[PDB]
Amino acid sequence: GCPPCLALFSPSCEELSIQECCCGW
Repeated sequence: GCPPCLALFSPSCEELSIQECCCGW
């Protein structure tokens, strides 16, 4: 799993998971 970053606290992730917004593959 990709460790959650304190960068995702914004509607820009579209309510994704941490690994999906902070670890896009």
